[PDB]
Amino acid sequence: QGPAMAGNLYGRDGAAIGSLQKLRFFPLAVAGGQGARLVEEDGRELIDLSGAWGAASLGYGHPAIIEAVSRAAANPAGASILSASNAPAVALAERLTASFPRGTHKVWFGHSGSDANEAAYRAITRATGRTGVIAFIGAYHGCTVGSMAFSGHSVQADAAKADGLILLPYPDPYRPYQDDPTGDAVLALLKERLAAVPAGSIAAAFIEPIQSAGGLIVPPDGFLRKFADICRAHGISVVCDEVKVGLARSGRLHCFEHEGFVPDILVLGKGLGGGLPLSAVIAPAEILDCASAFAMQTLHGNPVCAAAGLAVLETIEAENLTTAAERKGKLLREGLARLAERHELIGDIRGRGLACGVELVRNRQSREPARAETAKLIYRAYELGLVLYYVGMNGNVLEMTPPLTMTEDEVRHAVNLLDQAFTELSTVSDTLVSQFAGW
Amino acid sequence: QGPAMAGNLYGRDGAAIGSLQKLRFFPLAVAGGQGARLVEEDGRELIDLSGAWGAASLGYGHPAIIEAVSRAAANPAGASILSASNAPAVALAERLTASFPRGTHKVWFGHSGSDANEAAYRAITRATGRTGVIAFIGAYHGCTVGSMAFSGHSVQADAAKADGLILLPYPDPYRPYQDDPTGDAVLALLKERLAAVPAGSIAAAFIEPIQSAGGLIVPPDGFLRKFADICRAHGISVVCDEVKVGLARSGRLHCFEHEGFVPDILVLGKGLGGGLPLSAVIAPAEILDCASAFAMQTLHGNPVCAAAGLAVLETIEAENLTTAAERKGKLLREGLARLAERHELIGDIRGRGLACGVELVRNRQSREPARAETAKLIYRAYELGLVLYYVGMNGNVLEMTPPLTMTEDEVRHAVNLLDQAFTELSTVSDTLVSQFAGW
Ligand SMILES: */C(=N\[C@@H]1CCCCNC1=O)c1c(COP(=O)(O)O)cnc(C)c1O
Ligand SMILES: */C(=N\[C@@H]1CCCCNC1=O)c1c(COP(=O)(O)O)cnc(C)c1O
Repeated sequence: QGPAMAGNLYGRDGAAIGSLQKLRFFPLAVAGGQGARLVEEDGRELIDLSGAWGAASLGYGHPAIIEAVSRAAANPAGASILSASNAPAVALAERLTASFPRGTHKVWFGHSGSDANEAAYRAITRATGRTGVIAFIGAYHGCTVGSMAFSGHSVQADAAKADGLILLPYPDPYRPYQDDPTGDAVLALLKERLAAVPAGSIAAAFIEPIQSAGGLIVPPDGFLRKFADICRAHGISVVCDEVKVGLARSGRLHCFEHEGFVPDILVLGKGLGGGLPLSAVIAPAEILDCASAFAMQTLHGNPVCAAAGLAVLETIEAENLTTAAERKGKLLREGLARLAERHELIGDIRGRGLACGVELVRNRQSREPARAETAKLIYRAYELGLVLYYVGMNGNVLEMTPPLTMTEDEVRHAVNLLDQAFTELSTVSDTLVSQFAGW
Repeated sequence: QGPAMAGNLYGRDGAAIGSLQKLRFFPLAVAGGQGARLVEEDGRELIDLSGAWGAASLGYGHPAIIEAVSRAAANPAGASILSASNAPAVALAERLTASFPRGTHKVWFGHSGSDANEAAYRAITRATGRTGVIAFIGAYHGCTVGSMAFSGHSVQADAAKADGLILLPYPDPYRPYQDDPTGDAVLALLKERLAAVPAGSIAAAFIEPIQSAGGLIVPPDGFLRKFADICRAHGISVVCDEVKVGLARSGRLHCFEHEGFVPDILVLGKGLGGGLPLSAVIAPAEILDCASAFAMQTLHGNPVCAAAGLAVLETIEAENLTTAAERKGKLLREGLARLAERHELIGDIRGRGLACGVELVRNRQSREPARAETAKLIYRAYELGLVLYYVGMNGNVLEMTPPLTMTEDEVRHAVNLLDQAFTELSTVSDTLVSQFAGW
């Protein structure tokens, strides 16, 4: 790399910021954003089908986010919820509880999905005395020591795991455990694992209602309701992690609304803040009131980020974004089915609303994953003006989680750009794509 | 509590937000802020001597924070540093490295002091193979599982601790370990503890250059330089946690500038974001480049919070805030010495710049701590229109960490309000103050 490429924004990023937190697939180097488009240092525009991993729920520069953040910065109700009550945080907590099936639940605020899942686990173990926990292989609950302890994805494979962690296979309709498409075999497994440990010893069960980093996997019909029944028969708290697929994105406000059960605890994050760091736990009062000064960080519940979160909730109502996500997700999956009529690499199209996955395979009969082709496809897409990433334990699932405010015209254009990327993925050399580590 | 007090902002906070993250001393209930003043729901103004635990470095509604946050919200360079480079984060990383003694160091971004200390520990252990760590009793490095593992304060007393943690007494001039005012006894202790464990087994040593939650303790002259010499003789990385006392507050830009040594790693947070969630690690490249996709959260390096951090650094230069903090801290400690000529409860006045502590005792000869009187004093202060909190393992140290932009006139008025609070602390009943748990 010569001095011009070293001196550009991507080169500067390599010299100034450590690799420790990087997850890079192509040399995306951003200086601005407007609507559903990113703008690079050189001025090139790109359509963002990733929506910053679902964080950009209202896109970039939405008037309701500008209004809220500018107003709170000019007259901030202090900087915290720890040693003061503040008006924006309390208003946000009452709006979140009103959205969840009155009187029984309170809120905890954090910065991230990692800190929220960690606080939910510590609180249950403090309040019940129980130390064990159930979660899934492929599950992504965070990237801190406390949240990696009950995760199951490759990012957390070398982390220290909780005492009494029971890790189960997540039932995948495309690759079913024990060749049982229903998931009943995973339920029977859970019952056997509970019998090998002392009774009443499990505090909690963490579940994603659609596994995202694990592969954009929607579980079989009725599995999650049956799983939640088992847990309730053993006195185990059911924690629904909606950090990625929550808050209108599924075509219902809360993803569990598709699944015929109500969890004990709901965890929120990513698009809750609209581009600012904001997470929440909605839990029984007895769980969140078992201690004080116990799980706290100084800027938790700051009024700037709370104002952004109130703007996201208000805009979901005012712009009818739950219905929009349902309608636009149908249009996107219809487009992708037309591409599958010519591109044999597409093996499966799945998801809910504007949480969509397309699984790439070397052959439709064998279902053998196509990792190398997936990495080149998204590189070619980036060259053509479209940003998307891949997920899954085999690296072969394209993920689409656009801003909820993406237009229909933008959805159609993105499908057309993807068609070209499928046709021309082999134009990206082996040597170029190997400069990006991915996951 | 009747329905009017239940329906006010503090009552609403009790019904909607769990106690789990609360650290409350009096019923402070904020709806706005301007300069160094908070405004409650009812419209009452208070002068904020806590500066939101040091987070409000530029006070409330500072024009440079309004400009930066409003500009970035209207044209945001995406939402993250993980899967994209972005211009505000890279500019902030280059400004932070330029401030630290060229070529050798890079940056990691987080949301909090907790996540920054955790990432520094994981990175060293990954890059060196070493698992052991040195820290201090009373040390506060965070409130997450990964950061509590090498903390020493009462908040973290029941947390799981790292394998190979060596916890040492922090040398306090007012209460010296082994009756040695120099701290040489703590240095000799460290040498013995290193001899009982395998050679080259310690990864890191974490130190606060002024212990804040531990009691606003400035260590004896030359201790920290000698400690850093020992660590370097054993190949141990020296991590200086300046989350609380960093970035101009001590009267030097970096607190270690008072102490005659340069650390290997510098950790920053709190006032770095000016009221938004922002932390940083400045570390050798080989430490931060040992892995990718390793310590990452989705909103890390978001452009709104990075723009706020660039505004804090720029304002420290433009308003000459390092010199201001030195000058105003002298004025504050001179005022407090005048109060000690009439209020026998004051046993010691200490600190650097605008990081000040006043230790309250039942008798000046015995030095017996005065916990109950300290809790009533800050309650009375709150009634009179002044916000401050207490710290220390014995609950008897008043902490003052005001906005760097507090005026001299505001400092004098705050001293006058404190004089009245000392005179009238006994007017706060036992039953009233016991409704607030504190720490
Ligand atoms: C977020 N999951 C990952 C995060 C890192 C980037 C790769 N893409 C993903 O979608 C997440 C979290 C953790 O939230 P945090 O990153 O803000 O700490 C927790 N739970 C779920 C389900 C997800 O997706
Ligand atoms: C911050 N310390 C505590 C934080 C909780 C409120 C009580 N007052 C204090 O000053 C801190 C941290 C942790 O940063 P975080 O709260 O943003 O996670 C880490 N290191 C130091 C030295 C301090 O003070």
